[PDB]
Amino acid sequence: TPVTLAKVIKVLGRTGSRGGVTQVRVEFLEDTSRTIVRNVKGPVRENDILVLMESEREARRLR
Amino acid sequence: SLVVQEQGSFQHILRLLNTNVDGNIKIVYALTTIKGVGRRYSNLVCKKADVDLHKRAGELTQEELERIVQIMQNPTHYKIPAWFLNRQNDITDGKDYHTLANNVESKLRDDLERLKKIRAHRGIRHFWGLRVRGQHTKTTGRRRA
Amino acid sequence: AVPSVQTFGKKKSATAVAHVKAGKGLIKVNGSPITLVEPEILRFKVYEPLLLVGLDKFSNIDIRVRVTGGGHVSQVYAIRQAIAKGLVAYHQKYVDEQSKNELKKAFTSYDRTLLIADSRRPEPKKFGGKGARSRFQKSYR
Amino acid sequence: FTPVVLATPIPEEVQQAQTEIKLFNKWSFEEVEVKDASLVDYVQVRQPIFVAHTAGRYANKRFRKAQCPIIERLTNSLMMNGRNNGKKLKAVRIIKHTLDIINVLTDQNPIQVVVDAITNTGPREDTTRVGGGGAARRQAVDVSPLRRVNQAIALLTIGAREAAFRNIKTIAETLAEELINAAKGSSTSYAIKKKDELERVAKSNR
Amino acid sequence: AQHAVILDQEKYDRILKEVPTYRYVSVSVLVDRLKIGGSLARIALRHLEKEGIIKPISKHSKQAIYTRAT
Amino acid sequence: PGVSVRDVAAQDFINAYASFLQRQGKLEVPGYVDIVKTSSGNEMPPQDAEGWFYKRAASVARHIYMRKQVGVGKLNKLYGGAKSRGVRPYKHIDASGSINRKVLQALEKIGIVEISPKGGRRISENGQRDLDRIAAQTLEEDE
RNA sequence: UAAUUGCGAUAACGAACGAGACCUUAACCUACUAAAUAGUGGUGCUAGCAUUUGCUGGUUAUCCACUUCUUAGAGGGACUAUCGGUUUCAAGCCGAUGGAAGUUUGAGGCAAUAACAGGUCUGUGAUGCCCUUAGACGUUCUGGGCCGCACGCGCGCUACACUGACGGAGCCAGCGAGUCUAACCUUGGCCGAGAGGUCUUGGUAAUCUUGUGAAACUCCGUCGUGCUGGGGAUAGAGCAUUGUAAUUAUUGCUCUUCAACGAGGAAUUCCUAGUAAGCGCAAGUCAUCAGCUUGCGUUGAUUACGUCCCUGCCCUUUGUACACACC
Repeated sequence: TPVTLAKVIKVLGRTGSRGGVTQVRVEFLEDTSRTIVRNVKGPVRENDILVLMESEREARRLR
Repeated sequence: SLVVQEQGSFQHILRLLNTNVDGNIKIVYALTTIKGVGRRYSNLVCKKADVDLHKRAGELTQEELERIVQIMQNPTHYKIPAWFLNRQNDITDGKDYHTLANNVESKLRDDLERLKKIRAHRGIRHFWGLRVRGQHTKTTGRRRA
Repeated sequence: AVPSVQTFGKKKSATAVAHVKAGKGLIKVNGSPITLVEPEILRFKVYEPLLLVGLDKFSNIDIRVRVTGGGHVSQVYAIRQAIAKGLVAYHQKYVDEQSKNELKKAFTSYDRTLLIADSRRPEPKKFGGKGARSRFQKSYR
Repeated sequence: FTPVVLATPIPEEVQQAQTEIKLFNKWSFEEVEVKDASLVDYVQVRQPIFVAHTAGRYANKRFRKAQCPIIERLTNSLMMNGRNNGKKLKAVRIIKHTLDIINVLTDQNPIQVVVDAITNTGPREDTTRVGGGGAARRQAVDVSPLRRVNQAIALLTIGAREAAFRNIKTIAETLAEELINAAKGSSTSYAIKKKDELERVAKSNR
Repeated sequence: AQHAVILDQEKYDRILKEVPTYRYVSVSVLVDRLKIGGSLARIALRHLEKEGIIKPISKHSKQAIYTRAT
Repeated sequence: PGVSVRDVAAQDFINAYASFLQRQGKLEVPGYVDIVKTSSGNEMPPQDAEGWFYKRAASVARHIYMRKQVGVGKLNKLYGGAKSRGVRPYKHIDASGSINRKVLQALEKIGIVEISPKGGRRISENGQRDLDRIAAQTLEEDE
């Protein structure tokens, strides 16, 4: 079970056709100041711990 | 509250009045499976010929069961109110009748026959195989508590 | 002559009306000892005002409530509210303020509409539908 | 732990818990830590409650839904199907019964077990269907802690319900079974099965 | 017809034996092993309560609930 | 179908009495009782069978107790089942009022209740001192 | 910004309607005005089950005291109020504080200009032209029919079963409505399994019906997985009511047939809070009949709090061989 943490520092906005998915700037304690643009399904604010399966990803703007 | 025991005298799936009384269930309901007896009537019968109503149908003496049978066949002279019977008042002899067993269906057919013979409208509907009650004609019929 | 106060509690259309005075302890309702009440599950709701602050402060007083309107849960909510408000008001008049403040803060932190009433009230039904926002089904074909 | 006398009789069996620190009737909100990372916000436990009724308004602002007590949320989730819409009393009753059942099997705090089940059963990854306009697949995304909680509760309640439906086991029993199974990686539970399904199907997008 | 309704003889003895070995007991558990029907399950449960053996943390009908003697 | 038991010992409050009313040897059964549905919108008779009338006696004793003064029509309204016709869900509908009347007529005889001004019927001071005191003595015994 | 709402910019300048404002209603006034047609408390007469003084009535009479609840009248009250952020730092927006109320506080009513050859001559002694006018499509009496049908399509409301259905012990409401030149709403006592019948009584109504002690649901017992017991159709037989008249059964009850049905392809309807959903209740038609609607409460969820992809709407730019306007 490879698991990684992710604290949300900013939320760029709603994305996708239906708009039930949000672009989020996640950042974790395992080496701070290293960031990803991740897509989140549910409702998200500042200081929300997300459970990541993989670190190396780049969630790009849905079309 | 208290657990009984008993032995191999228990006889499930016994029969009475051309029909099989179902074992391993309460006696009232077991009776109810008979054509011509339903729930309320069965309960009444049980109350009259005093069976222990918690006890199942597969137990109990044959003399008792024949008392029940006697009651079922001969209700009005065993002090049963005479508003309770299914074919109440009747249209031949002019006395109350609880039609029972497979005879009820036969009796029903006889009624349905006499109607057609008479040539009442309802009889004609029956003959045609139509919704006989004069109700709004698009039916199935159901279902609340 | 004797010291006493009276307050109320609301929920939907349920209305509870309390009476408090200086006595021996007695706390009862409509047609109930406060242990029994109804509905056993909810029961503990009626204690909430008594327990959160502490039962020790219901030694010298005598509370008694009567209610009208609503349903069971609603009634319970009303009665508990009445018990609360009646207590705090009693403290306010016949005891010092600091105690009342302590009581409030104990309650208001927990607040299940404990002091203050529930401000939601039934929205009306409108035509072309069984309920308020609900509407009937349409065909096209 | 000092008792107290009063004119009306309040039983000492009941009065004990009332006098001492606050708790669900018998079972306590004390101890009962948040097990997993995340849900240190979106699971309650403190503030405590006597019974899980607490008829306020939660889905109103946006995330006060989170600060609603998790047991009450569970109760709410249990309360549905139309036939069983409203009847919160039934739900709370069955919650209590579930807790009892979870105390009987395995011992320990049943609230803690429930918490564990919640923490496990939320699918850490989840996907959704992109538009396209003809033929498109599931696109891989992350899921929120609140959303994780929501799905956890939903899935447990639904699986428990279906399991009960037309089986001699009551909701109290089936739900309890689901919980106890869901505490660890049992996998025979419905919730965890669904989670697995959601994860494998997610993992089939890279 | 799954049955297991009437007690017979040896099945009562078996119940007497195997009840205290369980952690949890209810009407569902005492029908789960194709044992006694609902009526008897209830009756027998009440009996086992009466005659030591199982300790109630119970409440009401429909959902009955007892535990082992400890 | 019925009213006012939510509070105290719903079943036990009116069970130790039920056998005690038989114990008294004063009760006065209709005769056609115990072969009856108890309501127009019901389906079965009670499962107590050798009893039930004694439950409904203390329940009517409780009814006269309840408040001020009570009548026949009110009792019909109360113990009335509500009637299930076809689709027509469960519209509130009167009871087997005759039974309640019979119960009243019994209770009046036993020295518990009497006919009041403003119509209706009211509890006596001598009345329930002995009747439901022994049944609720179980609550006094446990206490 | 819900909004041609504003802030601003500026060959425009001031203006009018619509929106908003306004009206009713929903909630907060332990302040004013009071109230036996609304309550509560104290004193003479009650303490009979959980009671020692639940709460109740004894108590239209026992007199007094009161207005928190209940009713209204008059006013106050919320203005995004205070704090923080955020923005040419402006209009505004997001969070926090208090607050009964902080989504224009919710809900409605009212709702512009120009249209459609939308519906209605079966609401109208509203009417044009046409038709008919005493074997009259006029008016009226007798008897049918509009209910002719296991449905070819459309809406509609109980619990497919153990968060169940029973047997009881179940169960607090709120809109209403109500007799006169008569027979409406029925309390009360008797009889009746029953529906009902009867003798009367109260009421032109915050007083009497009527705390419409409604239903779902709280508590124990009865089944417990089985087109069975769960609950009482389709067909028969009787007994009631309403009405000149019930027959192609008006309704209601009673017993016998026993059925909430095996979670409903493709498809498509409504839904974001006291809502959806559950559940009854009254009124509207009414002699009688509700499953119809119109309101009312009761229990009370999940899930967003977003987007323009589908279905459409508004504006601006543009393109147009269209203008009965992309059918």
